Amino acid sequence: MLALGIEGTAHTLGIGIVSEDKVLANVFDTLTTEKGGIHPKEAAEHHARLMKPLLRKALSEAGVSLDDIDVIAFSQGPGLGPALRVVATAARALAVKYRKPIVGVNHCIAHVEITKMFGVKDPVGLYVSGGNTQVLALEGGRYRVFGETLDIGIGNAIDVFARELGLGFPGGPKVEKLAEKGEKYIELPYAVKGMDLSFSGLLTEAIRKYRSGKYRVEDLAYSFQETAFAALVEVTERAVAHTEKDEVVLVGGVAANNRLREMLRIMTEDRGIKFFVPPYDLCRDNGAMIAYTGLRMYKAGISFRLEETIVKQKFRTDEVEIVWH
Ligand SMILES: Nc1ncnc2c1ncn2[C@@H]1O[C@H](COP(=O)(O)OP(=O)(O)NP(=O)(O)O)[C@@H](O)[C@H]1O
Ligand SMILES: [Mg+2]
Repeated sequence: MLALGIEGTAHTLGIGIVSEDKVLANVFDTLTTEKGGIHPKEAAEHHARLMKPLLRKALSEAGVSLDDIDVIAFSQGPGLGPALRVVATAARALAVKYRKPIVGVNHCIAHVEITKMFGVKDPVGLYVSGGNTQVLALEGGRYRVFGETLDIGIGNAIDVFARELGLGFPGGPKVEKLAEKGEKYIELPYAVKGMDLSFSGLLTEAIRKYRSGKYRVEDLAYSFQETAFAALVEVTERAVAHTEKDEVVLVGGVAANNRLREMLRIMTEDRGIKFFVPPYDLCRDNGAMIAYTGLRMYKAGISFRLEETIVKQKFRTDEVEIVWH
């Protein structure tokens, strides 16, 4: 079977075409934000403009027509209202025109679910991006969020720090490079708050220390990563300990980070459990993960009525019953 998926919760418009076993197409266009920040209205304009060209490119690279597609899937939420609405409108339009069933997909769930195409069965997921940071795992028939950010996503925290230092968007790779050159740990506030993550205190302290001129920038970048990532690993490990699951996945745009990967490898190896990171075009915001999750939902008998396709800006991860597992 084939599914077409449209992702557009934030600045990236992604269209994917997948089967149960493989990705046939995975195409991208991201709104250029040279000075970072969140731009919901510009993202919406971008998605609407790029919808037709990207759909054409996805169909060409997959080598199929829209008549070959079994189900249309879209990122229903959570995310930016104007951007979500463009995506949902486009998906509904395709569904009506080609008389296809439609499914709304939770963006956070999709990030974890895509790993199951690669043989992952039942993982603790660490989902880390610009605006999102969640540790999630299947419990009681739903994805339970064990810990999440109370303020800003780790990606955004790094992006703000980068901007302060004169490193333009995206900040992540640039801060990662600086961190590799660090040779001294500088004490910074720990980012675990109860079960959850909190990065605002860490970020503001790092900026204050930067403005003091007392430290090497590379040492601050190194310390920022060591502190923030150690927190991520702790929350992930706690979830593993409780759930007794034997695999961890790292997903989201921040999954590109080699240091974070290394820290998770160490933790999983010490526990004697598996660790997996999908190819990066399936880690960052993409349409293929939407297509795959949507297909699994459809095969489980899920098919949305029109009023069920209304966007959910604050879509909670635990709302969806995972009946396809
Ligand atoms: N090597 C890296 N280390 C740390 N952060 C990174 C790295 N590469 C990318 N990032 C961050 O990942 C984020 C981009 O992720 P991407 O999924 O492309 O968009 P997004 O809007 O953050 N996704 P979402 O929040 O899930 O809608 C940015 O904050 C980047 O700085
Ligand atoms: Mg992402």
